[PDB]
Amino acid sequence: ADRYQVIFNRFVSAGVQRNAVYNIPSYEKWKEDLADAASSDNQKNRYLFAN
Amino acid sequence: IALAGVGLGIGTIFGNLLVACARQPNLTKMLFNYAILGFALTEAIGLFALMLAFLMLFS
Amino acid sequence: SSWRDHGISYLKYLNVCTETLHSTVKESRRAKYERWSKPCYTAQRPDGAGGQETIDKVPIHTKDY
Amino acid sequence: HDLPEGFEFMEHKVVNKDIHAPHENLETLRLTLTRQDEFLLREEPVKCVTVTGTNGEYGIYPGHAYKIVQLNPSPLTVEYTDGTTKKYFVSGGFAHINNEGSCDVNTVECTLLDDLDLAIAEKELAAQQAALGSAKDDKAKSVVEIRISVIEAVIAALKHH
Repeated sequence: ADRYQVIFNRFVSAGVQRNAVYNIPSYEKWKEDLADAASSDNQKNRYLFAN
Repeated sequence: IALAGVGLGIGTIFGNLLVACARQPNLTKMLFNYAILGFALTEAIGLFALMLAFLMLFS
Repeated sequence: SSWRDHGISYLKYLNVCTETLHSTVKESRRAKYERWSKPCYTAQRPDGAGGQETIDKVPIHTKDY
Repeated sequence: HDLPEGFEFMEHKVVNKDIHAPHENLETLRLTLTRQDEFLLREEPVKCVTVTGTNGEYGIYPGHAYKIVQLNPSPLTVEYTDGTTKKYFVSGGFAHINNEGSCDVNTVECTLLDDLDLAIAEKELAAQQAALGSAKDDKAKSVVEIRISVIEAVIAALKHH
């Protein structure tokens, strides 16, 4: 599967319930992005985490 | 024979340099400068041994 | 350790550990923690007649892992 | 029709320190001990935290280098700057250590070592060992051995103190 998505309801307050999304890329695409965040300046915030 | 411990020492520096550049790709500039610094310091010892060899070879 | 060779996934490994850890908790406190490690889930597809056909693709109980 | 991502509603993000920056001398580690999407401790300044990963035991103090540790069923210790020790027991999970001075220990289950009973733990070990003898197949034996490892760790953890 290219991705697994979860579509749920976020309870902001007693009267506010929005719709929220968790997209989870499968291993192959995730490790490829994790490899680019490590080597490249792109995705700075993820550079340390990826390495 | 002193150069054996010099050339090997240089290889040790560069061997670690590659690993450091792999696990910190966005810090390659500082590591390279330090690697050169270590090479020059070891080369100083190599020249000291070389000078002794020349003194005992040409005199 | 040896469970990886048998195909057991990491997630199933954690569920077994959590159940065992909840087992060791005092009887007074077991009620609180044990509510977090009691399987209550199933996978069902609506049958042709309008019934529930249970999918057996993933185990539910740690015994059957 | 674009939908928000579920992380937009979370206002406590992770701060990473740029590698090309000056160092700071930190005397406090901000710990976040979490169980099943519930924090037992939140950004708590502590002196040190001791965690058992697969390789071995790590003693994390402020300024520890960036590292990810795969925990194993074991005790976890937190020592405050005051001089107070708090001991939990975890069944698994991960520990993320950041060079900025933070440690987010996310566990599937984290229970204070006081809650656990040694008498219950001991007799469970005897029963599971008997179960291992009657284990039908290789898979069943592996599962039973997982339980024994946790139980023995619990028994050994409590016998230590």
